[PDB]
Amino acid sequence: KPFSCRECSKAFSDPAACKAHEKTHSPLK
Ligand SMILES: [Zn+2]
Repeated sequence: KPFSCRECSKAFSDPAACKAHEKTHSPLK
């Protein structure tokens, strides 16, 4: 996993999965 959510320790292997996960820790709306 080159992409790991530091906040909630949820790592991903998809750069976009982590990107969508980024947008859920930082709400777009
Ligand atoms: Zn997270």
